[PDB]
Amino acid sequence: ERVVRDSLAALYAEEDGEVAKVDGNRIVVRYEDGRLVEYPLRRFYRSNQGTALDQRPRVVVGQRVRKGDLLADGPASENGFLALGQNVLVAIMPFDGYNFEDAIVISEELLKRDFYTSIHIERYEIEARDTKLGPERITRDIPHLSEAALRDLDEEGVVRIGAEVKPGDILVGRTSFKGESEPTPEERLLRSIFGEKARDVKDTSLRVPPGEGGIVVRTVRLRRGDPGVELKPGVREVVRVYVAQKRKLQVGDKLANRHGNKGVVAKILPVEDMPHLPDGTPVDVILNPLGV
Amino acid sequence: FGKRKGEGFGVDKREVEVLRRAEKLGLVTPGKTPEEQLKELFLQGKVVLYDGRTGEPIEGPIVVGQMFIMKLYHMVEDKMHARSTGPYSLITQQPLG
Amino acid sequence: MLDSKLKAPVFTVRTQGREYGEFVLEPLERGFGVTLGNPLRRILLSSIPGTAVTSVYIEDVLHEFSTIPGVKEDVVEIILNLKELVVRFLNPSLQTVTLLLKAEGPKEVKARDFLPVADVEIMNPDLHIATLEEGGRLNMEVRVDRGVGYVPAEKHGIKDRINAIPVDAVFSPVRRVAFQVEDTRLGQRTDLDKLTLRIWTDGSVTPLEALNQAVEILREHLTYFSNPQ
Amino acid sequence: MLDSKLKAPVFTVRTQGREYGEFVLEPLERGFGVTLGNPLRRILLSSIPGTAVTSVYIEDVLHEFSTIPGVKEDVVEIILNLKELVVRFLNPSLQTVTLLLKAEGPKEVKARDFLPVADVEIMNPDLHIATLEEGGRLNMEVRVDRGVGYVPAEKHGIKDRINAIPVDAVFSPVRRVAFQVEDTRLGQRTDLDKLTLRIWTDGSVTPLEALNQAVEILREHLTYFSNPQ
Amino acid sequence: DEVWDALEEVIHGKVVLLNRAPTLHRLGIQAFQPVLVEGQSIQLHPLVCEAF
Amino acid sequence: YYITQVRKEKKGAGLEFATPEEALAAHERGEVALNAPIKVAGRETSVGRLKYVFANPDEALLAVAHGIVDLQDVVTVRYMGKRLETSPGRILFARIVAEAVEDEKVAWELIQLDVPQEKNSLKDLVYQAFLRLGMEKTARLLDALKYYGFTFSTTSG
Amino acid sequence: AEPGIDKLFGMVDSKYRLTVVVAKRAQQLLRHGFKNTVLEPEERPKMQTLEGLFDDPNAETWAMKELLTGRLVFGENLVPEDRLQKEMERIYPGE
Repeated sequence: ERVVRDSLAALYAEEDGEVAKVDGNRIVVRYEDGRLVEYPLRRFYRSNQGTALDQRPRVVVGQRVRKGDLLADGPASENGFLALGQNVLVAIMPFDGYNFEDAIVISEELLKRDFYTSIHIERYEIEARDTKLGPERITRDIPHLSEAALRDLDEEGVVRIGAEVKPGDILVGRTSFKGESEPTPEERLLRSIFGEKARDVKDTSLRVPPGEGGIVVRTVRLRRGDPGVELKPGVREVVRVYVAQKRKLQVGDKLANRHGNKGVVAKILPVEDMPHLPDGTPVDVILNPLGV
Repeated sequence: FGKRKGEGFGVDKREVEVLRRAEKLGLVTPGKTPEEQLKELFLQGKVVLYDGRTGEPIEGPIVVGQMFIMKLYHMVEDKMHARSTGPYSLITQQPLG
Repeated sequence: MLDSKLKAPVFTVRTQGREYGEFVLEPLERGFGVTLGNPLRRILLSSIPGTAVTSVYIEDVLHEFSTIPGVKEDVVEIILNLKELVVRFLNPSLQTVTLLLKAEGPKEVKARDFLPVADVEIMNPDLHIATLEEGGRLNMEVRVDRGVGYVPAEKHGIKDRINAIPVDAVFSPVRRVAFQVEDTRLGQRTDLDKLTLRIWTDGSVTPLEALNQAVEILREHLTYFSNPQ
Repeated sequence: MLDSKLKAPVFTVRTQGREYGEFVLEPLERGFGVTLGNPLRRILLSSIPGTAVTSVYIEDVLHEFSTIPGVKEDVVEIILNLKELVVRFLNPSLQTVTLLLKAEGPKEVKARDFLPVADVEIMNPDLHIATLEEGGRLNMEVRVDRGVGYVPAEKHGIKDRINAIPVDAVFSPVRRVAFQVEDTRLGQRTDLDKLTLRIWTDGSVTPLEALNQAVEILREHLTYFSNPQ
Repeated sequence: DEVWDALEEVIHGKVVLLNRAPTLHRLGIQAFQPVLVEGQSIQLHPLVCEAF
Repeated sequence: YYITQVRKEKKGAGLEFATPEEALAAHERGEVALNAPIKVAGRETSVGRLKYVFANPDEALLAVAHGIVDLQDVVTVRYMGKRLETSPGRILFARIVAEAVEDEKVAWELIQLDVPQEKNSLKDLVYQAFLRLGMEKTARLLDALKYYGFTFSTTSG
Repeated sequence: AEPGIDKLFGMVDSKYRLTVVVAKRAQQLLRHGFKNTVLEPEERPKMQTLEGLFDDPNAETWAMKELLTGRLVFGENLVPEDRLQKEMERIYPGE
């Protein structure tokens, strides 16, 4: 309790009052002294190590608050209490090796319910350098073979909001100039056989790396007419794309209890067949005794 | 277990096979009725679980409960890396990405 | 009939609504409550068809991580509060149906708000969706699909309108199942297995229709043991 | 039929002698191998009627723990060899057939010395029961029944003659029932099991014969869920 | 998804090596015949964890 | 381990059965009463070892399936040419390996089913399996142990 | 593990020669086309999307299944250095 209020995350209420407005973004509280402050709430802001800091109001419309009581829960505050996980029923015995040394089994059910989901955010970036071989454009053009891969790009250049960029997809379009300083013989005849007139440029477009990439969420740009920024020399403009994903609980992840049972998930079991209680209730996790 | 006597049922033909292997073990006082046999076995913290695959039980009480399990954060290292071929340093000609 | 066959399990049921039901079935030969309480408990928990929110759409929303201005919830606390919803189609041909809704003002939109569809009965009348303040606009479409099992949204990813958003979706109606092979007594030999099932459920499908489809699939499966090779 | 349907279970068989048989079956949906396996297993060892020496009476022997003069074996070792005997009866009218035997002098009594009863045949001919010597007398009766499974002597304590001794009831023709659910791959999805169960049988009923018998009982059992009470 | 059935072939018979963090002895790098799996995770065998 | 073991229990009535005849009667019935256990100190044979005697190695196991015999309970069982006194479980283990290397006669020259299988005993069953038997076949036993190993253990409770 | 690896290890004076044999034998099995095999007709190497392995899967799953059956011959300096490849290229077609 003293952790969520002191660690700043959950937005408390100063002086007593009633709740006036309640957006998913603002909680203009009404103080019983004619005052009504607007309490902005970071929607889905990015953390330094990527986790999220999305806040959520916990007060109805027209409520008479108690000085010092959460109006909105911080990131992991259930309700003013430092909540960094879930209470799952744990059975503790050995399973056909699935929990072999220090590995844990997770009841598929746990995901049927949006339990262990986490919302992480990755920030992809890229620059339009001014190379002496010519200025690196940032157009919606990818020279060689398709348009089927241009959809998401939508707007000329940057990718359109709400587009699940599958790993390997174009996140932003960019063009650099091919040769170190010269064209090429074999590649001269070639391009001519099928249309010598071809953008003798290159595709150095910022793509998502092997691993993952989800649904875009926000894109920044600092092109010409720089407001109050400090781009760097060699940089014509810096385009930012923010991608976010719901990372459910898949094998490989390491869930752990505040005592040390530092383990990693090795098998998601379909509820169908995992240890069940005399009545209808099964267990969600399972733990080896050999470690205690 | 209170609701058991109410909802309309009693201890399985499974809910006892366990108790024997329990009394033989040495957890539940022999003689004492099944009913009071499970409590003494519940108050040790364990309960009679059945295998979700065979319907048959797990010969022997298996302590269960509610533990607070947090999900630990991933480092860039945990990410899986796979490199067939790729970039190569300038000086030191040893691969890199 | 008089004996043995007239001693054949007396199938009795017990149901109020479609949310619950117990199914005694005694007597039974030594260790059958197991040999039947289980296979079933399994098939029931996954292999029965239902229907859940598949794809959602929001008036002025782009991505599933935005915040409709005027609504208390986040879009990620609205499409998660939909999975709680339970519809009950009426005829096979309804693999899919879409339920609109158009509200405003300071009201607590409830599942009773969805603009009605023939063939479909929302048994979830009081489930809370969102909370609109003064001057809110929560216009939203919501697809409902019939299916089976559990399939990550990420797994199907259906796009009605480009701005639409998919949601994870469990299809099993059954919400619990168990069995208790209590030894029943009836004169000649007391090793009487009194099997009795008890299936809970969202309502989408009754308990008795369930314990039927169940025992049907399994009868439909014991069939693949005919032509050796 | 072509794809998914004709992608129905490939019931492969391999039956060696009247003892070994390996029945394969796949593909099957997630966790189904493990759903059918077990039942057939708890069944093949619990509801399969058979024949076996349950009751044995001796000439002058009144107690279970003794020895007979001119008899190498002992009262608990001879009635043991009988537990290894395998016979057979024709129609339902038979429920218990007491076999007769009486030998003397230098002879090695075997399951062939009994008097050939009509509706009953001994699948166990050259079964060695004992080795007689001079001055050694032996005359016994062996009540053969038709139960299901393994019944403890104490459990029933037969009561033919007043000096008779119970025999542990070994009514399951099958010696053991093994099964495994290895993983298999067929197209898009690979999370499919490959249910395989091997069955050991004394020769009373063919392994494959037992199967059919098995699945039957389990099927004729699902109808038990029919008259709502 | 048709390609995936080719990788399923370009690995038949073949093997790959797996080295532990601090390789302490020959036994710290062991061959293994690959089986194609699902996930961001190499699946090992209980009996070998004793080696590495 | 678990599977290969033998329980021990109560001792009220002074028993050392290996001698008297009325040490079976009033004693066996006493097992029917609340005085004589199935795992009792009468050195030679406890009443439990008198109750069940199984012909073929198999019978030794159906008895466990049918609620008649624990795997950790002392029992009399006749294997290959000898009246053996061992738990039904030790007679199982004796087979797992015996099947990991079909040769059922050598598959007995190297296993000490005289005690619980710790980690040091097996290690041996193996080193010795490797030496005697074959290397390939051995690995077969090695998972053959990695199976039941991971099996019983879960129902072990 | 590997079928008859025991005999394999048991047919050479050095665990290391059995390693050299198969590899080098694996070479010429692909090199000179997949038909330098001392066995084939019936029961020999086979994969499973069809029975395909009859053509060209793992070169050394052959070199190993060949040597197991006493058909091959290897020594310290059995057959001359240059003419060996010459004739072997003469008898086996498939390029």
